[PDB]
Amino acid sequence: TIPHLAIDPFSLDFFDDPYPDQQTLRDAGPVVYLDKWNVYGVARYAEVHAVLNDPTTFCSSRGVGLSDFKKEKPWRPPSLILEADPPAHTRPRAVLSKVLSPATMKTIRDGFAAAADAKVDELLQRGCIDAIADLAEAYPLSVFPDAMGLKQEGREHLLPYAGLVFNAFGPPNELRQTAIERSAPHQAYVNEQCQRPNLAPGGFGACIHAFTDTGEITPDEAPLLVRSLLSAGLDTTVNGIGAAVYCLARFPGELQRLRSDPTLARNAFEEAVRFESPVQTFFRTTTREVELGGAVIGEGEKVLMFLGSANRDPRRWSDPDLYDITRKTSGHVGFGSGVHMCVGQLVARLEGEVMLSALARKVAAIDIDGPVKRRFNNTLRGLESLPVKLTPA
Ligand code: HEM
Ligand SMILES: COc1ccc(C(N)=O)cc1
Ligand SMILES: COc1ccc(C(N)=O)cc1
Ligand SMILES: COc1ccc(C(N)=O)cc1
Ligand SMILES: [Cl-]
Repeated sequence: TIPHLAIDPFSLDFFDDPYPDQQTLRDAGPVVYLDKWNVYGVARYAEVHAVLNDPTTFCSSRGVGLSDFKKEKPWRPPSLILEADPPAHTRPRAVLSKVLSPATMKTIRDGFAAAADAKVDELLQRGCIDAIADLAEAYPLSVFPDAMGLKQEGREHLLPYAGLVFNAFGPPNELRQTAIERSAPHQAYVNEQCQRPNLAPGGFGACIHAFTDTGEITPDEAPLLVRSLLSAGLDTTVNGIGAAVYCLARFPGELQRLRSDPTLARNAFEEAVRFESPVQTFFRTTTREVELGGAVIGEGEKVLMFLGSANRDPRRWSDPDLYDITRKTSGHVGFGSGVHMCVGQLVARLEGEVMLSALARKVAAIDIDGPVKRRFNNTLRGLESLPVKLTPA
């Protein structure tokens, strides 16, 4: 039998303090039912991990938002990659995997690192900064659109476009309906930038389009794949980096360990992703009767996965509520898991690593001094403002 809960995981109150409610989602049972949205959810590591890794039973092509694409109209033309199942998922996934490969990362690494080092130097001259606007936002804006091959004009649409995209996975609450209603200028900007002539040579965009020349993808598929990176590639990392800086500020001891060993940079970042989980929730839809958490769920049912909760499940993590930069982070579901596991994870880890490496080397202390402000999103967790004083090494 399946416990009914009145928790609204897409409400402002939940966003503002999700942890007691997430403990309840986990502790009530391995499978729950949410009265407010009439859907099943699993919040424990074991179930979330199991669902991610059985795409046959828990498919994505019926949407990874609440909306069931088999019965409803998608808010936009579906992603070729995020919202598709094997075998169809395979080819577009292969393309983005090549474009965002370890080898590609070697070619851009030095530029990313110098940008990060320069960015921290610049902030140190001011002292009083906003770790969101001046760092978590500024840094990825300075490297990712260039690495994409994007024109300078119209970049201000990138953040709110991703905000839109992630709200749209949500239920039809105010956050979602207001996003979609204000969407047209963002979409129109994005659609211009997805076209072959507008993407600089040597960038992610052009590289994607090159796959049309070999017959690997069509001229129609090409722009939709660029759309994927512009949908998913920025706001996530912004929140990842913001999360890392927030953790180092709240856990001063962990910052000092990072200064003592800056090679901990990449793992400090991974641990921030586990701890805050910029992407909080995704859905799947059952393709058959299936037993999950000891309950039988019927075919065609949406299932809500609490990734951020799974990453804090005491059944899997010791002292889950502590930021520990030497934790074995392997296994966390912040980037998902299985066939859909984040295809841009190397890009994100590169941005986060080089940026925490710069902080590790150049900063002695990070102190919160001012009102902290949260940004609300149906899917993304992160801060709108984080005033900090940086003290130079
Ligand atoms: C901290 C940063 C990031 C986080 C937390 C994150 C999170 C995730 C998660 C949880 C998934 C799984 C989706 C699912 O299972 O349905 C995913 C997939 C994906 N991510 Fe990321 N991501 C990040 C950075 C990036 C970057 C930098 C890019 C592109 C440059 C990117 C592009 C994608 C794409 C295209 C997919 C779809 C993969 C597929 O369906 O095969 N993400 N991401
Ligand atoms: C699958 O193709 C489409 C195309 C457009 C839309 C839309 N604009 O909502 C939804 C689905
Ligand atoms: C246009 O296609 C896509 C693909 C992936 C994503 C994402 N992970 O948010 C968003 C949009
Ligand atoms: C997470 O979603 C968003 C939305 C808008 C902005 C912004 N306007 O800077 C930043 C992030
Ligand atoms: Cl769009």
